[PDB]
Amino acid sequence: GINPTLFIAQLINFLLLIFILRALLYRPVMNLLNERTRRIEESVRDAEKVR
Amino acid sequence: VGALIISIASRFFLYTGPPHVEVAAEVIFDGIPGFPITNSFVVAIIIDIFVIALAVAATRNLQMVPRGLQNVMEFILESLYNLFRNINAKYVATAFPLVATIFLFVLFGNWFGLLPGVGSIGVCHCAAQGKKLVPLFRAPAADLNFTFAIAVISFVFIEYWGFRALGPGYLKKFFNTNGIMSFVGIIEFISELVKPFALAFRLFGNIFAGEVLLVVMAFLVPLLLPLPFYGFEVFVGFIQALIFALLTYAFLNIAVT
Amino acid sequence: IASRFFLYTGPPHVEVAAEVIFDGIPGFPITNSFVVAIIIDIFVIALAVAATRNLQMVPRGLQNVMEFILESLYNLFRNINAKYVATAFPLVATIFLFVLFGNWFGLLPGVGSIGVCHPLSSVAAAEGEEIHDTCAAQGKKLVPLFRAPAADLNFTFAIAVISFVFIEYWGFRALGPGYLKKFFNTNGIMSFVGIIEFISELVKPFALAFRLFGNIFAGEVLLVVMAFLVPLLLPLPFYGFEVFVGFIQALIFALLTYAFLNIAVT
Amino acid sequence: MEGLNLVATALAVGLGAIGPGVGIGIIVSGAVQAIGRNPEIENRVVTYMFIGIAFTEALAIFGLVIAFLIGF
Amino acid sequence: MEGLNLVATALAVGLGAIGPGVGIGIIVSGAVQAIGRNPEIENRVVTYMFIGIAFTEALAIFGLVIAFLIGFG
Amino acid sequence: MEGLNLVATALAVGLGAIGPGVGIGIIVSGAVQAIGRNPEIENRVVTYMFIGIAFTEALAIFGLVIAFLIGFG
Amino acid sequence: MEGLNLVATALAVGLGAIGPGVGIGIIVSGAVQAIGRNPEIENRVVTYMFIGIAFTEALAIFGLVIAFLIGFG
Amino acid sequence: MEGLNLVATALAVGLGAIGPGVGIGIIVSGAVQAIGRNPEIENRVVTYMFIGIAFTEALAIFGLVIAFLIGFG
Amino acid sequence: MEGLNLVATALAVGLGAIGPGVGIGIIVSGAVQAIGRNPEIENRVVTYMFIGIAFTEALAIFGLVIAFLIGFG
Amino acid sequence: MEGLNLVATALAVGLGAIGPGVGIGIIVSGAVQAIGRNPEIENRVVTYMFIGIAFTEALAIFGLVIAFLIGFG
Amino acid sequence: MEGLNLVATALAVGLGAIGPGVGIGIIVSGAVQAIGRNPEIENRVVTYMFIGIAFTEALAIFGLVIAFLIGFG
Amino acid sequence: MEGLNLVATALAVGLGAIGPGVGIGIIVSGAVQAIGRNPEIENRVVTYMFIGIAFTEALAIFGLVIAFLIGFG
Amino acid sequence: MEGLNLVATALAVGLGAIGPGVGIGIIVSGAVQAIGRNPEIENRVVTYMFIGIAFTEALAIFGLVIAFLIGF
Repeated sequence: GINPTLFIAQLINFLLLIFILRALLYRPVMNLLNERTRRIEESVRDAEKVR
Repeated sequence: VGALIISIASRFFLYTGPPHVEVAAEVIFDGIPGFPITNSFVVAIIIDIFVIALAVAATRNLQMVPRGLQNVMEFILESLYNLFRNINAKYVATAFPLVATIFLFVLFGNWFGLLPGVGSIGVCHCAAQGKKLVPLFRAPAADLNFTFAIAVISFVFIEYWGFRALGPGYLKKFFNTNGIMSFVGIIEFISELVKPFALAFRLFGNIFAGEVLLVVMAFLVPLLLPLPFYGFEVFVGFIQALIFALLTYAFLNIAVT
Repeated sequence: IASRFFLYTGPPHVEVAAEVIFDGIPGFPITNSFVVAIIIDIFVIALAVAATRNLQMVPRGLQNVMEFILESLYNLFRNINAKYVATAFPLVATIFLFVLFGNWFGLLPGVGSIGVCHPLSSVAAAEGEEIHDTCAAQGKKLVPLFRAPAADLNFTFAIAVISFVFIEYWGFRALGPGYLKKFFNTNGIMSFVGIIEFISELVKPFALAFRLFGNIFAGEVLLVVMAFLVPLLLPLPFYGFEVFVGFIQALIFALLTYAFLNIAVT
Repeated sequence: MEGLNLVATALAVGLGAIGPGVGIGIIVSGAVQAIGRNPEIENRVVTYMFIGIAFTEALAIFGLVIAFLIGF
Repeated sequence: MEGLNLVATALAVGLGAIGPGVGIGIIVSGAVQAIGRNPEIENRVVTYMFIGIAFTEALAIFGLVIAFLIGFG
Repeated sequence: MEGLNLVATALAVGLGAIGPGVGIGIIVSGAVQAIGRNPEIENRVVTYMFIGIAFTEALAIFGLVIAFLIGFG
Repeated sequence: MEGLNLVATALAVGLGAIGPGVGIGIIVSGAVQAIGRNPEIENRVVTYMFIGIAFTEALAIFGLVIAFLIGFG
Repeated sequence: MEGLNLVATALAVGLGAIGPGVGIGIIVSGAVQAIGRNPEIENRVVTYMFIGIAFTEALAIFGLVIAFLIGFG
Repeated sequence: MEGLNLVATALAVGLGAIGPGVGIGIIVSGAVQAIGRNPEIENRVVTYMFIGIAFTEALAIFGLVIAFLIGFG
Repeated sequence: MEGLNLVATALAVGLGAIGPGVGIGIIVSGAVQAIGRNPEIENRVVTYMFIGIAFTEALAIFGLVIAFLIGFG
Repeated sequence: MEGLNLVATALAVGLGAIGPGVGIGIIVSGAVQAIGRNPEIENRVVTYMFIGIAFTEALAIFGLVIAFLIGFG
Repeated sequence: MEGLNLVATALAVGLGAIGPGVGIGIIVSGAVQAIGRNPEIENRVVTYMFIGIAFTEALAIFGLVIAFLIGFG
Repeated sequence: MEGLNLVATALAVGLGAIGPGVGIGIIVSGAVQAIGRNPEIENRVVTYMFIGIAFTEALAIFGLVIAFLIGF
């Protein structure tokens, strides 16, 4: 394929997919991982607080 | 199983014919007065549907303890996040969604190419009839436009992020040194210029070589002969996806530094 | 510096030819290399006589340089084998001195310039000039009276044959009938190794003579081609490399002769 | 002169197999040797090993792609 | 020339089996030298070796595929 | 007689890929061994190795672009 | 011009043997070095050695069989 | 012959990528190994590496100049 | 032409000398170095050495017998 | 039939860049390895490094002179 | 044509020089290093070295013999 | 055809640059490494390096002289 | 066609330069390294060193020999 119109169409398709996927599960999974590591750090801090 | 396999002579009973699959460009799927629908655009949309379906199935619950499909979805994301944390420190969050998408999409594209009916199922445009057969579900990475698009978005991403991180320094590099970066600098510039060509050509050639390998090994003996090559191909699809992701992230990391 | 490389005075071409026979008016005709070898031998004899005529403690001058060269050669020879450090010194030292003199004679002015014969003229817009020579008349080729003695196959072949004969005589002096026991001993696979070693020993003098003659001829041809390329200032590094290589090869020939003698002995 | 394009394709694919093949061999051998000496640094090593293998395969695929352009 | 086809097929195979063979040998020698010391990494490096071996085979098989593309049109 | 430009393009690409492939292979092997030996000197190492892979690749690309001038133009 | 097929067979066996042979040599050298370093892992090394040899032999096997397909119909 | 001019540039640039590419590769491998072994000798290592790279790239420059002369006439 | 058979057999024998020759060289160098390091296991690796030698010789023999099929036709 | 000399010119440069530069690289590797362990010996070894580089460059200059001779008659 | 036999013999001898020459070079370098590391086992390794040479040169000898056959009949 | 003499000269010179260039590079790298690791032994090591360089350069000059004889004979 | 004897001689001498040249390079590097490690055995190894070169030289000479057999 050489035509620039089809090339730009496929490029825009890829941009739409990356934008919808980054707002569908990437942000929830990143927030879940951040919450998990925050939970680990507060568990350590709370064990220190228990002592 | 025994090694006295007698079914290896199945080419007499089942002859697949010459390797007619030799097209290096796209073929139109359905006649539409607008822009043509390629054999790769339809499978790209199919992969979009599959990825969206698995994403919404694995994140409909957002369970604290991942199990089943959620753990499968989370494991690869954790592995990629740790990999990019190993490569770079503070630029993981800035580039993670783009690299993750450009990895998963090409992974499923290369994995779809090994699915049955890619080189067999097609639409007339059939040798018995007057219309020449064209294959259906041609892998998106085999198409040159998709590879050029991902290469050029990678180039735009790396250039924009390097410029943003380095101010005016990244725009003209360090050509004013005149002692060392006077002949190395132009070499680095032309390497950056030809980097998208290399990135697109690697995937395009790898997938094209894989599919023509499948066709030729079906041509030679279509029974128990192309099995190790099919295993190698399903391995190398994931390998090439990981290669593309790791190389674009490493190029970003070396450009910002 | 970068604007004085004028090409208005350069050779029309590169004269690459084999050994040229001289006129030879009397009997036993000689060649152009024979006269150069005779002159080099006369100069070496004169230098040796000057060194020997004034010999005492605390040497100084040409005698000091000759003594330093002799001491370095003796140390190099004793580093290999001390059994024949003094016995094999003569032929190797003479060959090294003659080779060094012949190599140094090739860089002297007049090599390929004087023809015994038994800017406007230069072509414009060309990398090489087209200036005719003095002996271009009468269909001559401007036969070089002065040439490198090592640039002829006869002298190199004679030196290699003499070195091989000396090595063989020194081996046959005190080694018993060990050549038969070492070559084709008919003891398992050692016979093939002995045959290969005998073939290599037979081909070694030819290899040495060919190497010396080819090195001299290629150095002369490279110097001529460099002169034809640019008239001046271009071939200075090439000339320095050739000057170093002449002495390197002169020492290497003696070292190889001593090593061959030691290997024949052991 | 028929069949010259076939010879061109063969030469290109053969040279692209010869060069990057030895490059891949050298890269993998060096990386596994470093891992065997220092297993702790393996995670930092494997990424650069893949980068090198990617560059070698990029050259080989350049050869193969030019061969494909020649054949058609 | 009429005979340039088969030679090309040969030039597709013979030139395609030089570099992959050396790469396979170097890969196996490196894996063996890395298994002589710390054989508890015996899995991992061999896995990487498998990765490497596949790549080498890939290049080789490319030539073979091209050979068939020259062998039978 | 008439297919010489295709042969020229193929030879240019193949000979531009055969050398730099081994060059980048030995570059990566040396850089990996240096990384495993001394991880504290990694940063400069990485830059230098990239400078190395900046050079040889460009040479290969030069051959490629020469072939790009040979196949077309 | 009818003898080009013989040259094709010769090239296909020759260049197809120069690759795997050097690789086999490197494999055997590495295996023997590992046995010198660690004889207790020796058997395991030997196992992998054959695997490597087989892969090279596989290429050599290819370098034979298609050669017959060049020699014969 | 109508051709035999594109092939000249092709071969010239290809072999000028063969030689200097592997030379620069070995230069970079040795330099990075020495850097890993010795950190504080980096200045002389870099200077000698650049000198060797320039001396090796002189041949590639000569090849590119010869190819440009052949292509332009 | 009428001399392509001689070229074929000559190239086949030459490449059969190229490949197994380097294989034998590497095998012998590695085996000798390991034996000098540790002579106690020497005999064992010698067997493997010979095994490797045989395999390399086999490849040469293959080329040779192909040249034999070119020698007589 | 007519432009072959031009191709010859390429060879007279092309292969002429293969041997020296790679060797030059090898030299540099050894040289830089000699400074990775022994800093103060640089004055002794850089001279020999330059001698080897000059010898390889002399081979390259022989190639370039042959290219000039066959490029102008 | 006319010089096909001469080209065949020359190529065969050249290939039997490039292969076995490097093979025996590797053999001698490895044997010399092993002897320097262990002079007590020297005899044994020397014999092995000779055996390796007695193989490698043999291959070259075969090539020369083949060339002589092409030279004679 | 017509200009085979110039092609032969270029090929001989290029191969004589290919081989002995790598030989000289290996010799100089080994000598410099040994001097760096043993600064009290170069008094004969340099001479041995020079005689090995003389052997390799003699082979290169053999190639150059044969090429000159082809071009002027 | 022109004389193929010139091409034959050129190829033979060039390959005889390629092969034994690298062989001599490897031999000299190994001998120099061994001498630098254990000088007390140097004579023995240097003897063996020359032997190796001889064989390589013979191979190169062999090519030159057949080159002359093609020259005249």
